[PDB]
Amino acid sequence: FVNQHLCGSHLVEALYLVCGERGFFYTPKT
Amino acid sequence: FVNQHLCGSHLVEALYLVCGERGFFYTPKT
Amino acid sequence: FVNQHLCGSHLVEALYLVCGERGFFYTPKT
Amino acid sequence: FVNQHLCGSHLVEALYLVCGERGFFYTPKT
Amino acid sequence: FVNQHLCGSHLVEALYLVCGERGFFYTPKT
Amino acid sequence: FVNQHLCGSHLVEALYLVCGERGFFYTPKT
Amino acid sequence: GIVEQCCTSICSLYQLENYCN
Amino acid sequence: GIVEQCCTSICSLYQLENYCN
Amino acid sequence: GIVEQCCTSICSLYQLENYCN
Amino acid sequence: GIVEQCCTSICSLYQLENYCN
Amino acid sequence: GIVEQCCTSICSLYQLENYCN
Amino acid sequence: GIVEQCCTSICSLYQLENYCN
Ligand code: NI
Ligand code: NI
Repeated sequence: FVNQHLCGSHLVEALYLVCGERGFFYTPKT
Repeated sequence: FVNQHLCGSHLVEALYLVCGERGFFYTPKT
Repeated sequence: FVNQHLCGSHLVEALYLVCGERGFFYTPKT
Repeated sequence: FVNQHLCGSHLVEALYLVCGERGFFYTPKT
Repeated sequence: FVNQHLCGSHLVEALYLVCGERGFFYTPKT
Repeated sequence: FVNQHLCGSHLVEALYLVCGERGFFYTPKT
Repeated sequence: GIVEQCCTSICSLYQLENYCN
Repeated sequence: GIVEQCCTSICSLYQLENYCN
Repeated sequence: GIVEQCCTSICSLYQLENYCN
Repeated sequence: GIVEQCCTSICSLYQLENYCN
Repeated sequence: GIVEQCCTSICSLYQLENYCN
Repeated sequence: GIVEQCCTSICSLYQLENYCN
């Protein structure tokens, strides 16, 4: 797999693909 | 106006929209 | 709900979520 | 080559693609 | 964790994710 | 049809719409 | 409407231009 | 869960905030 | 307008709601 | 083909690499 | 190539059509 | 964190896997 440059909604997309189903936590810096 | 169906990647896009920098969890097994 | 930084297709996505079904007008500056 | 089905957020992405800066209306109740 | 269904634009997003700069082919008639 | 400014996943989206079904080759520079 | 033309049935990118501004 | 509330059934943008952090 | 504001600045879902039919 | 492997059935991210360049 | 042109410059759907199978 | 790294730098699908449930 290749490395990724991912901003905004595009990261959440990637998380969804990588995880499905297991689900994931989206946790940006405050 | 009745609400809409949100599944899969479309559901997590909508979570990103609503939650943004707060972050979120997507846990379909729950 | 959080504030949004939205460019290109990402704005139309947001409009679609917010509106459904009611529909919306996408009206960029000329 | 026969045409494709476009629904929901995918339909409005395609409208954005085709129309761009002209803008568009998405009115499913019509 | 069982795998997920990827169709249409969602399938080609996932191909882009996995392949990136290597590039890819999407050939549904095959 | 209007001209397009398209980066990342957004180009693959556009390719998918334009082509369906015929499929396409995504072929970035190395 | 567009949903019937493009979602229930199928439509071309040319049909989609019917809903430009 | 969210899939049942928002995918199988329908949910509002307000319901979606139930799954913020 | 709205399109430019969301992209160059920031906008709320409440502002976007003004563009619904 | 990919549609049968990944859409009709299910496939892993590893299977998807079968269609890289 | 096409990928770089659409991103750094602009491109038409007609240019994209050359990449269809 | 991960969100910032993928956007300002680069990240792998293997790093993303750490955020799965
Ligand atoms: Ni979809
Ligand atoms: Ni983008």
